[PDB]
Amino acid sequence: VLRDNIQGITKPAIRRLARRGGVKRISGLIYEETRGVLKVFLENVIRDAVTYTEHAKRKTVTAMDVVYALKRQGRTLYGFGG
Amino acid sequence: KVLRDNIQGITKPAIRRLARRGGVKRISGLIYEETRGVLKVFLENVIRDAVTYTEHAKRKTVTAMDVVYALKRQGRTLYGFGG
Amino acid sequence: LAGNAARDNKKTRIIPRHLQLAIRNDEELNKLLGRVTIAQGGVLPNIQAVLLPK
Amino acid sequence: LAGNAARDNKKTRIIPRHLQLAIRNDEELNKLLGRVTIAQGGVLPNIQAVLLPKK
Amino acid sequence: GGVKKPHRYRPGTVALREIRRYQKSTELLIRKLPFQRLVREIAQDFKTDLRFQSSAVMALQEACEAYLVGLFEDTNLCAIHAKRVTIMPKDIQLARRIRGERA
Amino acid sequence: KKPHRYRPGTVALREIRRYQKSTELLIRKLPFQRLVREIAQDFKTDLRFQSSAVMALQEACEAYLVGLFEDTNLCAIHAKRVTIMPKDIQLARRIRGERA
Amino acid sequence: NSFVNDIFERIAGEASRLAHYNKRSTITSREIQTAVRLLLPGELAKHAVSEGTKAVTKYTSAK
Amino acid sequence: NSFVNDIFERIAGEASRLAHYNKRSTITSREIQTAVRLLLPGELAKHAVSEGTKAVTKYTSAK
DNA sequence: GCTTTTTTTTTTCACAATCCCGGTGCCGAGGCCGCTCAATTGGTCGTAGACAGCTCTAGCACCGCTTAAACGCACGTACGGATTCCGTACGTGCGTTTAAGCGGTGCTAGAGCTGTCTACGACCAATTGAGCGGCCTCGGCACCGGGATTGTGAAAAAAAAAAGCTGCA
DNA sequence: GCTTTTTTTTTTCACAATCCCGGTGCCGAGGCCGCTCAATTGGTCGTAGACAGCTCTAGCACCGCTTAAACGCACGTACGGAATCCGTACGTGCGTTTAAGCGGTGCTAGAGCTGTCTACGACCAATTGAGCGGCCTCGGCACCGGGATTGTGAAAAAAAAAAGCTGCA
Ligand SMILES: [Ca+2]
Ligand SMILES: [Ca+2]
Ligand SMILES: [Ca+2]
Ligand SMILES: [Ca+2]
Ligand SMILES: [Ca+2]
Ligand SMILES: [Ca+2]
Ligand SMILES: [Ca+2]
Ligand SMILES: [Ca+2]
Ligand SMILES: [Ca+2]
Ligand SMILES: [Ca+2]
Ligand SMILES: [Ca+2]
Ligand SMILES: [Ca+2]
Ligand SMILES: [Ca+2]
Ligand SMILES: [Ca+2]
Ligand SMILES: [Ca+2]
Ligand SMILES: [Ca+2]
Ligand SMILES: [Ca+2]
Ligand SMILES: [Ca+2]
Ligand SMILES: [Cl-]
Ligand SMILES: [Cl-]
Ligand SMILES: [K+]
Ligand SMILES: [K+]
Ligand SMILES: [K+]
Repeated sequence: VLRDNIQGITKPAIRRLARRGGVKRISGLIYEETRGVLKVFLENVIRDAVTYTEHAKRKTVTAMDVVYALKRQGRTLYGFGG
Repeated sequence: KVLRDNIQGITKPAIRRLARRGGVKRISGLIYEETRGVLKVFLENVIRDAVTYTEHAKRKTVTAMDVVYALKRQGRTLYGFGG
Repeated sequence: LAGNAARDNKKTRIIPRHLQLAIRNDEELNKLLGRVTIAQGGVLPNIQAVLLPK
Repeated sequence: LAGNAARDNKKTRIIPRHLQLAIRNDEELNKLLGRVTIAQGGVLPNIQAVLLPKK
Repeated sequence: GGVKKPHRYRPGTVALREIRRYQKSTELLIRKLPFQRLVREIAQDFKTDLRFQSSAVMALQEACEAYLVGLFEDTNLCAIHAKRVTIMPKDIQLARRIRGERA
Repeated sequence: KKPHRYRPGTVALREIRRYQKSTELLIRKLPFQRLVREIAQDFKTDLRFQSSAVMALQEACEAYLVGLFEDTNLCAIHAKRVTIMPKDIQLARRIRGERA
Repeated sequence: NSFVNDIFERIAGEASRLAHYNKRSTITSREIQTAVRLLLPGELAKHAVSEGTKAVTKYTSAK
Repeated sequence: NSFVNDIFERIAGEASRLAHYNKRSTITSREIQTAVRLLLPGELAKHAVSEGTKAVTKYTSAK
């Protein structure tokens, strides 16, 4: 079961996120659409993170690899060694 | 030394032309005045930074490069006037 | 501002949420950090009018 | 890609429009210059389907 | 009606023609002098007795028209998204809000 | 004859208020972690992750989606709906310059 | 800590560019000040300029 | 000319960071390459890396 | 107008969510202590840039003519938006199932630090050719006028799908 | 099937707009020239970082309990969206008015370059105290239970606007 861990992003988790963004009523077609978007997000961020890892010659991805990736993507993050 | 609300020189037809290039087919009357406000804010922001670059360089003349540096700052990079 | 948000929650110590409340409720700090994510901050309580019961 | 856009428009010399058509019609160049304005470039011919005459 | 003989085009036909015209061309669509006065006028609010390179005014106009032409594209989508063909101030306002230009 | 039932939308609003009030992560940690490692596979094999790299990624993702939902919501309301649909998300991401 | 580093990098980066654009080898208190006007919103910039000006003045008097 | 200067600044700047993040005083061809991978889209990066590698190889052999 | 019904209205009751008491226990904020370093001090030396002084680029103002564009109104169609209405996609709540989260243990990859040594890059002085500005030319390309072609819109003429009618199986 | 109609076709004609050509003329792309300054050559000197070698961090695997969260299913309400319908806001086209655009001239602020000179910042060695890691402590804060209270909405019961109907004249 699950070569697609993307399904482990449950309908409920997606509803919760949507709640915190003030969404009240949610089309059935959203949960699969959201997974589509979340993947592209992580694809782009992890790609750059892993490039920072390879360049440092490491086999371990660090919080700083992610922080540097997110900043490059215009999604600056505070609290993980900025 | 004239001011005299030159924003009205941004005519209805000129705004209609810009909307046409943007693919817009039908335009509410309220747009024209709403656009003029938007255009003003845009220029205030770009020109405020251009002029900052001018004052820092100790000049009395705004250069293309002041604008090009101003636009780049405002995440609106412009090609074909230097830099 | 964060220390004020902390006292309003009857808390001695600032946590990321007090920093988030401080920043998002200040028009200018919000602009300065308009493209920054504060880890463990959540969002300002806000519900669109059309969604409310009346 | 600009040279080709000039050739299509029966022109010898590349102008800003040829660069714009070149860049905006290429998925990848378009992404690389997604936040760049090309002076005297204009926009790609694009009329949303809903706006055309129905029949 | 009938042989009025202007051959009055239906509302939206000339509009479409103007769209094809202006999407074909790259020439600036605001009149140069009016725009140049407006630039000088707004610049007075920041500093007095300022001079402008002619290329500095042309760079501001290229920048402006590109920004408005692009905001109109996004505005048009917001109008269509609400099953309208007519752009309205709330369209522009939604575009600018989503763009993060406005709170 | 039947004790209490809430009308559609009432619990929704109840959840909105609860989650807008909290800051804890709203995706379960392990499922998220596997997805991260699964996606990493495609770029380089036998990769290790600091726990704070995975926690950084989840914070950034959750923040991104909450924010996208805010924009999606407004698009729904703009078309005079209360129900967010894919085209709402699509329009938000189009105007945000994330998507062609 | 992130916040300080973030704004440090922004001001220092703009300052770097100010100097570069004007063919200067030195970042002075004047490049920092311009950087700040450009980077901070209205009120914040005024107070920030005010505090920076006050700190330099105090320092130069106390050298 | 604007295009060349743009991508010069982007690549160089990313390289500046890569060397800084890894406590390196020196920008090498490895920093440029990693910058290119981060900055250019899929197919463009591949060609670019290919043409960059070729040119270094051909330079080093030509001394 | 009558009876009959749906729609909206209020009233009355149920149920979370919060706030005020009571308390406990865990773990990380906080602060102290050696003591690693980087900040400070006082010195030299070199050059960045402040300033004055001069050149001359290009930015500003002005005028008057032509004509393209802006303006304002007349007119009507197609658009926006309100209202109505129907089907079911979603939200709610329940019982059942699943695996996350926790706290612990056991193993070791690989992060990360030190010490050594030399390949490589900064710096310099001398050399010189690539790329600069300045200048001249001549062919692309902007603009024009004329004719060919393409698309639009209105009415009329045909083709089709729809409506009320009517008998026989 | 039959007429007998509306709805959708198609066809035919006038007309405006756009497209495509060759002709013409202007000016900037293009290339040549001569001088210059930045790239190259060959030289020294120092240290950045490649590498080996060792430490021990923290990342991974695994295990076994306890739920909280996920799952799926029934059930129905309120929402999305189709259809209808009406008023006028907006697009089109025309005549009238305006001022941009053009090409040209005249005047000089000030952009930008040069030469001079010294205040200021880089660099360095000696000194030493701020701030680092490590370590221990003790109170904040997460969590808990027991009530009272007030938000947040859901029925239920009546009131009202709406919709049926009908027999009259
Ligand atoms: Ca403030
Ligand atoms: Ca207590
Ligand atoms: Ca605990
Ligand atoms: Ca304490
Ligand atoms: Ca000691
Ligand atoms: Ca020591
Ligand atoms: Ca000193
Ligand atoms: Ca003329
Ligand atoms: Ca190793
Ligand atoms: Ca070392
Ligand atoms: Ca030559
Ligand atoms: Ca040349
Ligand atoms: Ca030629
Ligand atoms: Ca050498
Ligand atoms: Ca001067
Ligand atoms: Ca101390
Ligand atoms: Ca400490
Ligand atoms: Ca409780
Ligand atoms: Cl509006
Ligand atoms: Cl959709
Ligand atoms: K000048
Ligand atoms: K480790
Ligand atoms: K000086």
